[PDB]
Amino acid sequence: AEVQLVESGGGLVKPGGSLRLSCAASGFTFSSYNMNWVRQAPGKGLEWVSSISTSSRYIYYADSVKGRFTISRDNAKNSLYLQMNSLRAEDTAVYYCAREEGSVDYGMDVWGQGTTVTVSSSVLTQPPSASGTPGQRVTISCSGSSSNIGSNYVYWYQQLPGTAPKLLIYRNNQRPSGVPDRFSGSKSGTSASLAISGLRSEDEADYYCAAWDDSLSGWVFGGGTKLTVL
Amino acid sequence: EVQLVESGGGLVKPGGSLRLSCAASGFTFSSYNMNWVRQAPGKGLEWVSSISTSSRYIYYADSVKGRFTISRDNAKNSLYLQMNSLRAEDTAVYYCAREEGSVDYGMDVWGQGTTVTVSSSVLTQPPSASGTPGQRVTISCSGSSSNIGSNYVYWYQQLPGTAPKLLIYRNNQRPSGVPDRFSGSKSGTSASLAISGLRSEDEADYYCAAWDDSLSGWVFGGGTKLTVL
Amino acid sequence: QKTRPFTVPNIPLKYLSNSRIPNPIEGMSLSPDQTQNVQFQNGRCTIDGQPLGTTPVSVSQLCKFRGRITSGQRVLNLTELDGSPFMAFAAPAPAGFPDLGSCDWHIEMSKIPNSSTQNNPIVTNSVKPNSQQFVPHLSSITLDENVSSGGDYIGTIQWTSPPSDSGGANTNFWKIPDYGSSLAEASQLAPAVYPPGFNEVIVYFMASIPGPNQSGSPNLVPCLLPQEYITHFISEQAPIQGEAALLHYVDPDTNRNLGEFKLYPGGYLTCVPNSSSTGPQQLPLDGVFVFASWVSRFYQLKPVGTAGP
Amino acid sequence: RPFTVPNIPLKYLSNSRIPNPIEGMSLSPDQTQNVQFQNGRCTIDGQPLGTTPVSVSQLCKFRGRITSGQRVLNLTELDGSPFMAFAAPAPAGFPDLGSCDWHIEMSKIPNSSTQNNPIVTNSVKPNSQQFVPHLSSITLDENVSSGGDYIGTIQWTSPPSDSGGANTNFWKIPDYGSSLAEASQLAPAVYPPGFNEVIVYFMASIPGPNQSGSPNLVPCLLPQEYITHFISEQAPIQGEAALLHYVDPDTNRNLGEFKLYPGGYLTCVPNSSSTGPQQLPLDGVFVFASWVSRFYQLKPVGT
Repeated sequence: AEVQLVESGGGLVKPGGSLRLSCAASGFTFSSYNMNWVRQAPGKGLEWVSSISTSSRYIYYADSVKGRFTISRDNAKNSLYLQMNSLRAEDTAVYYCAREEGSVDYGMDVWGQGTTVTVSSSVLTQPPSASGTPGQRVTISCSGSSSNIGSNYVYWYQQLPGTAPKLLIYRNNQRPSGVPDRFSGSKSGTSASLAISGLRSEDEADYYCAAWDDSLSGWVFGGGTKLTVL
Repeated sequence: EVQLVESGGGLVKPGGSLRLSCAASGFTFSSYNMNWVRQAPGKGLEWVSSISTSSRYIYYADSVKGRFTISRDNAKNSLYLQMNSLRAEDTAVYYCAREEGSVDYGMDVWGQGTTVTVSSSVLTQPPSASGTPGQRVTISCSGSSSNIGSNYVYWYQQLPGTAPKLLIYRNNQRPSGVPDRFSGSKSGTSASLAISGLRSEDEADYYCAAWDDSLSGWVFGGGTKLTVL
Repeated sequence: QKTRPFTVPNIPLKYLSNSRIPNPIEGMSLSPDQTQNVQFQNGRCTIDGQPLGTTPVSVSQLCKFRGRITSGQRVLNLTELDGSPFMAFAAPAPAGFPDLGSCDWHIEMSKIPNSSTQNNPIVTNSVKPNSQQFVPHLSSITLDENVSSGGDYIGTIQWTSPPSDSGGANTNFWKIPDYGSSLAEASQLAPAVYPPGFNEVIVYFMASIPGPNQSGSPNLVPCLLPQEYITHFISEQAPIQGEAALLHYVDPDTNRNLGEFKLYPGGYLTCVPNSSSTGPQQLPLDGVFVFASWVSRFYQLKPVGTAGP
Repeated sequence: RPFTVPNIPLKYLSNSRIPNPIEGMSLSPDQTQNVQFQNGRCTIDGQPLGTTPVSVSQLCKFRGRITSGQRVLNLTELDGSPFMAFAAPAPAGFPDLGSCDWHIEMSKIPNSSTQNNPIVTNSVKPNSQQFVPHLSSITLDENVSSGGDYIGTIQWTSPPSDSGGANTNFWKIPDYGSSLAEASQLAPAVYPPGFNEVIVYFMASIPGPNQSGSPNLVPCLLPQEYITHFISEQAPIQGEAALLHYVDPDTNRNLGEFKLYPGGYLTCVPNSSSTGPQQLPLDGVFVFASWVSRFYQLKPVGT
């Protein structure tokens, strides 16, 4: 049981055309976990797409995708599907499938490699960059409104160069197993901030804060902070 | 002695106001629902309005909604109707009447009335009937789904000039003191009063009456003048 | 006008409580004399949510009492079921206080809260509600025996027997005890309920309490509304929109209408029996009462029943 | 069709495992601890689970036939219908008070007597082997003189026999009994859901001793009158949780935030480790606020 998500079906698609991505799971009983699709325009930030519960009872869509994409799962074939219709340049991204896991307040704890979709022939506010020196401490801040951070919990993902993101923080200030206590999260009002102490050069990564948004009834993300270590 | 006495009506003119009173004695005023029924000279009975014992339930006739408001003070043992913005159509004898539970809240007791003068029907009955003494005469009463079709038919007997008396409640029951010559019946949206063994003293104006669910009020026949030859 | 539409809980009658004892409803009955009146002080709620008499909100508070008693003595000084004081002219009796007339109450009660580690906490005793010291409206009743240990007792009527010192009268659950006072508006009893007229009779919901009676037959307590109905109205507080609420008794398997009933604002249910030997007592118990429309006190109901082969 | 919660203050509502008034709220002693009650279980869209009955009048009751001079109670339904073991740990309303002895009172139905006391006392040990409600019978502690159709209740509880001196513990349920391929089909366990949230229990008192000499308190996940509402209303679920306010009915000041989950349980976030809903008044009312997320963050309850 190697716990694994693998996406496929990407490629070059014409504008106005359709495409159906798959996401094959192995190493964990698929039917017990909510699944998401998160996309990423190359070199831009994380955009949550769609969200589907264990028995497909709770299905959510991003507004930029409402009416055009369709999430489904076949629990028999350990599969998550994203049917994409009426495609356009805006949809060009790497598409990640990710698994919610309860022990970390259903944060996305296991991601796939992604599949690129090329169509051819933001709400949470973060500092765009931030820098520190080895040993020093830096605070990536992150500001929302009353319908996301004001109502819901803040999560922090970190992403090394050209790799899938990694759950850093859940429940505003808790860490998954394996996340060192240099990282600490905090939330007050419609704002949250991530604090990294004893900074090391491996911490060089983009850092994203996420929160549910009852206004949109879907997830919302920060623009991403590029932490640079010198 | 049980008695209602009405006052305060007389020779007003249009746009004006008039407060009628009605005085109860011989029974507990507070224990009784009360109505106003008016009667234009030579015309038929029109139910005006009705107030429940503790004033919780109040109903008006469609033609006085906006202008009349009923009220009671059970301490001073009186019923009131303050009539406002009166027109000529409001010219009648205004009777106050009491509903009696033992006859399904038929109006068992009426006062003598008070005349309001001003200058400057849904249930259908025969206008008249006649019978030779000892005959049987029947009077028909016909209405619609929202009255006779859903609710009990009552019958009032009004003697020459007199205030009315309840003849039949609950389609066919007879109050204490009504001969068995008078029987009543109802069928679908229609009803009929039957007087057998006709007597000269039976000469009167007969009315049928039912609650109409649409109007949310009482509704009366046009009245049948029975002539005894 | 206020217009929030009227609803009756959508559960079959089999599954609901009596509102005078906390026991499931076993049937519907007419009163032995279908003209007689009742003055139950439980099961008394207007259909717009205003409880009368001593009617509590919950089955858990029904046919129950609570008071202090000093050890050695027989006088129970009542409070409300939650401990809070019952003032001596606040009502006919504390909320949920039993209202079963014409019977001895044989009660069971325990000290509350629990303080014990061994032994049986239950004390049995009895009341004679027709006795002179039965003054719940003055906040005290007198038990038949002494209570060895004094404290805060809460208890219930455990079984009933025909009423002693009554000339050999039988158990009669159609009557209520003598209690209450005219000396204050609040201490006055919820009023008698009479058949409205119109050939209509009052429909009662029957349940069983243990107890010997003079005929060796079911010991059945009548009430006017299932308690869950009463609790529903207290929550809903639907506006009364006519002098009578038309109800159909529905077979939910087919949503067939088994007959018309009028539900009056005062909190009681009537129908017109087909005949002197038929009536709602023949209906199935697994049916559901459904609001149909507001009507008149003059609405003429289709009769309920039949009897042949 | 719009989801609603009965507009009544908690002080006037009944426990849903014993038919007694609610005396307060509290947390389980281990706040991460799971429970698996068979009574007081109902989805908020109105499906009852386990042995849960509609009305308090059938809560914590049993009914069956027993032969004269014998100890074995053959269970029926409280109305005398036979008990079919179909998805059901026991008949409707049968007690789920595990880990204690049940000292019971019962009587014959219908009454046929013209004198004497009809009440019979007896006892049950639910940890005993012949305690097999799921297989339609439990064995009483004393013989019963007069056979017949008995309906009865738990009169008081005491610490459980043959447990090596264990205490009463109303967080547990009994063993309903099973045989080969005849397993009882229980209402599943309830879990704290994460997000700092602990389950709120509603406590009522039943008579009987315990080794600490303290009140005898039975927890439950909802008031019975909430369950009966749901069974009647069957309002569709429209969110991952229903957010509710515990509102002071006199002042409109709302006294705490709660998430009511589809599965029929309610949670809060406790303020400090000592505090929680224990300190809330009992005369507040629960009012549906809005549909919310798994991820809604509750303002914590306590001082």
